[PDB]
Amino acid sequence: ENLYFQGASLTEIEHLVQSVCKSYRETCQLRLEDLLRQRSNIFSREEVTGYQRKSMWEMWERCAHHLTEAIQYVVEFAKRLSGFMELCQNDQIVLLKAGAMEVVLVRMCRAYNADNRTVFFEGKYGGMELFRALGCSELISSIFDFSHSLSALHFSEDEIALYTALVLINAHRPGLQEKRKVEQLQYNLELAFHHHLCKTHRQSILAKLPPKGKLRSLCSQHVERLQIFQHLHPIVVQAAFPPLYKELFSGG
Amino acid sequence: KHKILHRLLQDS
Ligand SMILES: CCS(=O)(=O)c1ccc([C@@H](NC(=O)Cc2ccccc2)C(=O)Nc2ccc(C(O)(C(F)(F)F)C(F)(F)F)cc2)cc1
Ligand code: NA
Repeated sequence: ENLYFQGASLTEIEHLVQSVCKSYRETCQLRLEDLLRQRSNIFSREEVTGYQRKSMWEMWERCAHHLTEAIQYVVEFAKRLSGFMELCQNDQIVLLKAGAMEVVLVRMCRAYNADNRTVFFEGKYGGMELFRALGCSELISSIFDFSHSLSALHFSEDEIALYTALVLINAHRPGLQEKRKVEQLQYNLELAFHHHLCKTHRQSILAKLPPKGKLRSLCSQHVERLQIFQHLHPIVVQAAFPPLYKELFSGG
Repeated sequence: KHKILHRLLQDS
């Protein structure tokens, strides 16, 4: 089915670095240059107050829509990733259900400005106080802390490409039918990422990457807070949340 | 019972 489902040579690993970086560039959603340029465009005190005055349900709906748009780009990234389309549909869905939000959380560090602790949201940069109407302050503060910690690594776009391919191709996800195929694809993607770090003298980031439990905790907290919101506003979730978001986080 | 992933995966 795929060359990367077996042992790959050094030349094949070099090809894989290029393929993963290309897949990421083509599906990155927003250009890094565009996010950096917009750092000076910050919501005013008046604009922050307006977001704070929004209802809890209208703010949840807006955030669920923005997350779903980000997730759609991650699904396209997965489809372009060498080997992913050669996995069975059961496994593609297991990997995306478990990993799409983790990839969005990693990609989000590009949109996070560590200098003033702001994130790009709806056209300008705002701090965690922008999201106060959601009623999930611990989860927002945890996402901002995570972005802050990844921002301190000064990732290049190629490092995010290779790190997110690995976040997605995780042979430990429960439910995989072709586990040995995913294990080999994961091994080759790990070699591609580590080869790139070695070549660019960036192997020092390996001990600094967050543990898997960190991404798991963030995803667990998101599903828990969604369950709380859904109990409060069940018809908002049924009637106005995106179908893809419900498929990933509220069992359809 | 929303199933969108199957659609996105099969759409070429
Ligand atoms: C993730 C891929 S990338 O880095 O290219 C990239 C980053 C940020 C956005 C940003 N684009 C918009 O807003 C859409 C737009 C833009 C202009 C006008 C109107 C509309 C975006 O979607 N932000 C954004 C932040 C934070 C969230 C949280 O849900 C979370 F939990 F993820 F942090 C929130 F809770 F903070 F809200 C959710 C969404 C999009 C892509
Ligand atoms: Na950043």
